[PDB]
Amino acid sequence: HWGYGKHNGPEHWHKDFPIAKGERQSPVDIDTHTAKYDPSLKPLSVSYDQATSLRILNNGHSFQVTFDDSQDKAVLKGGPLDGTYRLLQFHFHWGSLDGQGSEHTVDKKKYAAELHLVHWNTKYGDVGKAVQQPDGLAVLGIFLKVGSAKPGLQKVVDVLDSIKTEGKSADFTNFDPRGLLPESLDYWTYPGSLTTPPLAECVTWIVLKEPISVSSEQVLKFRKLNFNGEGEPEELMVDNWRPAQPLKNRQIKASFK
Ligand SMILES: [N]S(=O)(=O)[C][C][C][C+2]123B4[B@@]15[B@]16B7[B@]89B1[C+]651B5[B@]8([B@@]512)B7493
Ligand SMILES: [Zn+2]
Repeated sequence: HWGYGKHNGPEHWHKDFPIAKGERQSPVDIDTHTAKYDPSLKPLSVSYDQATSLRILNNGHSFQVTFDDSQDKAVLKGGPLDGTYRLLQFHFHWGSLDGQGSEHTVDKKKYAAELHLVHWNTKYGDVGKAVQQPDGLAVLGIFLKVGSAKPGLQKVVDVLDSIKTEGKSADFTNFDPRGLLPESLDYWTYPGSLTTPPLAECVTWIVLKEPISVSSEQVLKFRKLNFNGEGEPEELMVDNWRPAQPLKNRQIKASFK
């Protein structure tokens, strides 16, 4: 089964998922000087006031916080998008040390981690149908740098000891994802893919320019998670990021000058 190690990591994924070598794979390097400002792009609309978090889960590749997506309670609209996208979950990618961990890069710079808020287009009715469509998903990507603590992340950090190993989950109600967002919604956007198997080419990427700051103590708690199940040899959940993929025939657009 796939992972992030030497014998099952990103360089192997194309054998089970041949679209890994496709025309619109993610992540990519964002070359800031080449991205074109597009004055036709709209401000992004993030409407998270009625969000309902359900559970926190260690899936053996990241941890995720899952939301109720049975109604339009936490939705993304506007920006580059047509129609309405429901929040399903958020998760992170991070490194073994602070100089790597992000999936997207900015002028080849790697951040310590990257937050992904995963949304699906309501016009396809469920996420399984949405992944089969070129405009099925919108993923909001936010970079994390290490410095001051992010207060709105601490509730997440404090329960990670209860989901150490693959399989494990816990109740995680009343969590407000607005506390994870930077000041500015200035963004880059391009057509791409899921960054994990099945690597489906179904995502409109929206990558915020402004990182959030988290503390060293917060990120160290991410690095105590395990890729393994309880009882199996202990392998730290670190370096769970796919490297930048070829841009090929795509344009990255900027919402800002
Ligand atoms: N890094 S990423 O591109 O946000 C992929 C996150 C993982 C996903 B599998 B879990 B499963 B498959 B689609 B579906 C859900 B939707 B993403 B969430 B992909
Ligand atoms: Zn992701």
